[PDB]
This record gives sequence, structure tokens and C-alpha cells, in this order.
Amino acid sequence: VHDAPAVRGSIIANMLQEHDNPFTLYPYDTNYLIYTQTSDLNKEAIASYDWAENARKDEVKFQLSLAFPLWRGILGPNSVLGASYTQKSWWQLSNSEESSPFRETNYEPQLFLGFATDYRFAGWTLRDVEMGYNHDSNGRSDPTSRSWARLYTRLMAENGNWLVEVKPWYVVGNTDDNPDITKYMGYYQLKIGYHLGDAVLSAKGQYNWNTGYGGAELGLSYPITKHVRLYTQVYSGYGESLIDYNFNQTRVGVGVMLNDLF
Ligand SMILES: CCCCCCCCO[C@@H]1O[C@H](CO)[C@@H](O)[C@H](O)[C@H]1O
Repeated sequence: VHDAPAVRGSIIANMLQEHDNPFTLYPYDTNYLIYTQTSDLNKEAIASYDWAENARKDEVKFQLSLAFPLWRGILGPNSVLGASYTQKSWWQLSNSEESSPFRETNYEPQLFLGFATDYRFAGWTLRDVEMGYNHDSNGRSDPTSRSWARLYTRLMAENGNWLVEVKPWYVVGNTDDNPDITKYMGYYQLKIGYHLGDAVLSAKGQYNWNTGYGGAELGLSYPITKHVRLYTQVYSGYGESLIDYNFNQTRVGVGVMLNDLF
């Protein structure tokens, strides 16, 4: 069953749509691979690597993100016990001198209880209500090991060409690798997307209003085809990646993309 219409940008609703080939996966966040050029390649934190001394400022940045509906209807129609896998990787590709190393990769899996919904906010519609467990770590080992865990809620609301997604979280478990991570990441994430025809303009960021630290990411995409987009990104601030969670930097990159926030 499950009524909720396609609704562009709606993760859960889309997850509720059933496919035939069980190997057809659903997207969660955005999927892209872009060539970037950072302003500061934090080698101080990756000092332990025997190529840090040769870290280049131009890296290949890609993000993979899929959703796996584990059990539709677990809480009534248009609901799903789901999981996702989002992976962001910074790859010193051009630095062949050092044999093209990966400077960092953050793996964050999610197990969540999601709902496709229909709530009128004066023009807007609260489309996704989702809350679940999050884990984010960089798979490294000391001293460059970074990781934390969060319980969270994801809300998605759209109003025509506009889309707003807020994601407040509460930290759980261990945070020794990066004890003060909240000083840099704050207590939530905000996504704003805007549709100008087929052009999609977007913003994703976090800011700890107390410590005044934060980070932002602005982006613009356009169709190259039915499935692939040309994507430009400008990230700036702390938190781009776990290894640089307490490192500030401005990164501009250009590449291709599959899906945008909507
Ligand atoms: C905070 C937990 C999220 C509540 C989401 C549960 C999904 C229930 O579903 C909601 O039921 C409402 C009826 O009251 C309808 O008006 C909404 O359109 C529908 O999405």
C-alpha cells in the first residue's frame, strides 16, 4: 500500500515505492564525485601519515549514499524501518608521487524509523519525519581515529520550489577520539534547497550558536542528462570531515552528481 506520492526530495516516500529488481537501491543523501581544491590541507592532524608532508591541496571528493528499506509498514502504512549508508571520501588522486592515497573517509550507517507524512504549514508540507541512530567514524586507528554516535530526528518540508530539512541530534556513546566535537559540529544540521527550473541551488550546514564555530556548504547543479548532473560545490568552515572536524577550510570543487536534495 503506502499512499504518499513521489514528492521530489522525499527520501522516505521514495523508499516506500517498491521496485522489482531487489538490487535496485534507493538514494538517501546526494551522490557525487567532484574534483576539489582546498585552501588548507590539514596535515597537522594527519601528521602521522608518511605522506602528510606531501599532502596536496587538490583532492577528489566523492559521496555515496543509499537507503535500504528493511521493513515497510512496521508502524502503519507509509512508514518504514530503514537503514542508510553514506560515505564521504577525500582522495589525493593527483598526488601519485605518494601513490594516490586517501587522506580520509567517513563511514556513517543509519538505522531509522521513518514516516512519509502530510502536514500543512501554511504553504509548506512536512513530508518526512524520520528518527534513528547514527554512527560516524573514519575507520582510522589512533592517533588519527575519529568517531562519534548520535540519536537524531530528520524533518523534511517543502513549499513548491523550496525545500527545508532540519536534523537535530543528541550525542550518545563514546566520543574520546574527538571529545569536543560538539564545540565544532553543534546540535543540528540545516538543508535548504531551491529549484530554479532544472537548476538546483542548495545549502547544508551546522553552527554551534554557543561556541560560534560551524561549517557550511553551498552548491549548484544542473542536468547533463536524465540521471547525471554537473555539480559545483563550495564548502567553507569547520567540520567538512571528521579528521578536520576542528579544522577550518574553504573548499571549492567541480564534478558530476546523480541525485541532488531534490
Ligand atoms: C513524531 C512522530 C511522527 C508522527 C508521524 C506518524 C505518522 C502518522 O501519519 C500522519 O497522521 C496524521 C493524522 O493525525 C495525518 O494528518 C498525516 O498526514 C500523516 O502523515
